[PDB]
Amino acid sequence: GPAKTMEEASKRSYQFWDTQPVPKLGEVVNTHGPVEPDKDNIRQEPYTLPQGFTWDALDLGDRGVLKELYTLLNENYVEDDDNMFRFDYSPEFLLWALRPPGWLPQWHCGVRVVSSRKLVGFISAIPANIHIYDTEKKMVEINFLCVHKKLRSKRVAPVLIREITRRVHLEGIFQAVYTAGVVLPKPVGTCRYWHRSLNPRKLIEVKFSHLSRNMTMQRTMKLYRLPETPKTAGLRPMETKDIPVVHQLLTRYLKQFHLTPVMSQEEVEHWFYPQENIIDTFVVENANGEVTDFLSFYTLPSTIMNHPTHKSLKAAYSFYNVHTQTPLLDLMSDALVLAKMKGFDVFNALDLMENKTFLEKLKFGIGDGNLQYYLYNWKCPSMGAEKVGLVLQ
Amino acid sequence: GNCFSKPR
Ligand SMILES: CC(C)(COP(=O)(O)OP(=O)(O)OC[C@H]1O[C@@H](n2cnc3c(N)ncnc32)[C@H](O)[C@@H]1OP(=O)(O)O)[C@@H](O)C(=O)NCCC(=O)NCCS
Ligand SMILES: *C(=O)CCCCCCCCCCCCC
Ligand SMILES: [Cl-]
Ligand SMILES: [Mg+2]
Repeated sequence: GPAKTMEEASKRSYQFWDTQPVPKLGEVVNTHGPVEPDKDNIRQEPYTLPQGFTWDALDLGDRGVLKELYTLLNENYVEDDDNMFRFDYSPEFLLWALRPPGWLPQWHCGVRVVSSRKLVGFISAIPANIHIYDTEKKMVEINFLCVHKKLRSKRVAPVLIREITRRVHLEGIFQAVYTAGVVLPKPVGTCRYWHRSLNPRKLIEVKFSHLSRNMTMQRTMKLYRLPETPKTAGLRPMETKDIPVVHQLLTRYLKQFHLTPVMSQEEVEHWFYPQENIIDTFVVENANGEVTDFLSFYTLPSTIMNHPTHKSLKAAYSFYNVHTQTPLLDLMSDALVLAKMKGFDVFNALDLMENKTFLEKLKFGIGDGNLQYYLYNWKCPSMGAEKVGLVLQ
Repeated sequence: GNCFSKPR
């Protein structure tokens, strides 16, 4: 029984989360710091799984194991509210998201059926330095918590969470950041997804979007039409020579927000250097040869379930967008043009950072999904979406 | 995990 709204959450018992070092939903936080001290001895044994299931760390450099994980998520990972769409993270995207600098094999935590070896559960941690108000902490980012549909409501997700917690504790890390579509104890920030149609005909045909209150299809196509080429002078894809300045621009830009990553130059290379069908980054190189702005978005398609003709939606997700000379509105306008050029059906963006300054103007429509942001074992006051400066995959 | 949203 997961809770999507805060109303349905207030009427919920959290048997598992009540046992965890996170604030309760009711309380308001007036302080900053760990919920509980660091542990100086850690459980050495993996947590017990139900009979017939076993832990297995997944070597994602093995193409067959990576494909098993692709399939687990492709068939059992997050769906929309109406069970019409499901994320379809590609194998090569999963490698990008799960092997950033400092990744550890034991943090790719799989569950298998003992007899068949079928992969039926997964959770992941990756290291990340996180800036939270006035504190910088080494943390992990938790992602890809997935339980096979046939294994659900058997309390496997709490075991996955305790096991990854244990394995992260063994490396001396006691805080984590993560997001969820559901409300849990206790969001540090609530962000709302917005959507910018790029191929409205397809979106309406697959019932991803619907025709607005008093609008025809022909009108909808004209409303969402875009230029063929971006307009910003000197926009071009990011190259290796840009890694330092992109790191510099990002670091300085993120200082205005209250929850942000702190990336090394190697992490900037990993997260932004373009990879086709995974991550796109375009820089603005001005008339003096200086990079002054950049935009980026990652590729995350979805499966269209039970549909005879259209099988997939290609979605771009706004990543980090840094402006110092080009107006953010123009940057995001060129982002839409580039996504359209690259075959995307929709461009998604959260209402975090300064995104509210362009969402409505660029004809984004509000979504039905909130993205809650959470910290494990860290108390701090909650913040508005515009102070959240962290984007995950 | 991420959240799958669609236009309200
Ligand atoms: C999310 C998922 C792993 C939960 O597993 P489940 O079998 O349905 O639920 P379980 O019986 O194992 O245990 C329920 C506990 O896990 C909690 N829980 C449910 N979803 C959670 C989530 N995304 N993150 C953390 N905890 C979650 C529940 O709140 C509950 O704890 P509680 O007693 O404190 O309320 C599973 O539904 C799934 O794989 N869904 C598709 C992919 C997905 O949603 N991944 C997580 C994205 S945030
Ligand atoms: C999406 O897949 C995120 C799901 C997050 C599940 C809860 C993770 C809680 C923190 C566990 C790690 C703690 C490390 C000290
Ligand atoms: Cl791996
Ligand atoms: Mg990183």
